[PDB]
Amino acid sequence: FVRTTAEGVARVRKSKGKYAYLLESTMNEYIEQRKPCDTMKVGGNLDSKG
Amino acid sequence: YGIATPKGSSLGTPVNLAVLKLSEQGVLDKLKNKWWYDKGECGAKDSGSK
Amino acid sequence: GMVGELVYGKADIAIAPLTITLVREEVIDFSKPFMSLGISIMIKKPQKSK
Amino acid sequence: GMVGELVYGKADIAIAPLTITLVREEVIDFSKPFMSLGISIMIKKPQKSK
Repeated sequence: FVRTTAEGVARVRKSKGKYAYLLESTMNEYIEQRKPCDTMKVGGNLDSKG
Repeated sequence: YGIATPKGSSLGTPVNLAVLKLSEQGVLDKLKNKWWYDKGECGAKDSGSK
Repeated sequence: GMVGELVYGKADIAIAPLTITLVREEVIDFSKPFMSLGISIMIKKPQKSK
Repeated sequence: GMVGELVYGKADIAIAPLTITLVREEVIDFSKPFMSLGISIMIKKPQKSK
């Protein structure tokens, strides 16, 4: 577990692909479209919310 | 999808509050997984894994 | 259908895969969505087998 | 937060990425979801085909 959401994204970028992070799809789809373009949303969603 | 109630009905708000209670308790996702994947006659999971 | 049996008093509530639209919200009270969905694609399982 | 500034009169409406939950529906009137989402997975896509 990480302290804040900013620490969760930085942990996947420095894990050489050996660590995953679970979060909401809206925040996940936005990080995929921001530099250095090193994240990717894989698979569908787990729950239904809005 | 949603549950429809007549306008001004006494069950309008109590049912709306009950739907959110089932979504957070995992009941809605449990029923979704019941009549889709549990009781599903999915043969591709056994014909494609030989 | 089911929306008519609520405005006309022939039913007290309707629990079914009823699409939440604007034209239906003006006559009925819709609850929160218990199942999110959207337009998807359906194809045949490619054997290949080519 | 934003839900507090609505029950306490410090704001008339709150337009923001606010999670529609049951504990918040009991004090506020939540509109229909304008953006469906859910828990997803984030991984660094390799970038390893050296």
